[PDB]
Amino acid sequence: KVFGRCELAAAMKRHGLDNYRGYSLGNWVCAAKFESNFNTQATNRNTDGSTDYGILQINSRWWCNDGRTPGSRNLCNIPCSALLSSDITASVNCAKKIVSDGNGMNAWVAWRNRCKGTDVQAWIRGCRL
Ligand SMILES: [Cl-]
Ligand SMILES: [Cl-]
Ligand code: NA
Ligand code: NA
Repeated sequence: KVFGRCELAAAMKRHGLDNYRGYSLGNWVCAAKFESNFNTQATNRNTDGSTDYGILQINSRWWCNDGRTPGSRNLCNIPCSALLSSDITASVNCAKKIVSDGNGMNAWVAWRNRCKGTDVQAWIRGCRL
């Protein structure tokens, strides 16, 4: 599913991401835009052989099991395919674990390079939330 901007913002609010660990909703919407273009099906392979999955591009080395990333961990205890669903619950629950692991949203490269230090509230402007 390709979400609209305000549709995704509302879904992320419903799932508890607004101000989760101090990150306002616009940060999460901005990260999703640049990680996946709001597409739950997005996948991208990395040089080390791991793969990123879903709307927030969660990496199989650490967070999910895709059956082809040797020695990796499954810290969210889920198959990576679960992160491609039109229902964002599994992606959100896993992201909550990631953002709590000490490095905050700096774990998402696109957030650090394209959202951090910008007016992220613009990503939710105009939306009924
Ligand atoms: Cl959803
Ligand atoms: Cl933080
Ligand atoms: Na915001
Ligand atoms: Na893994």
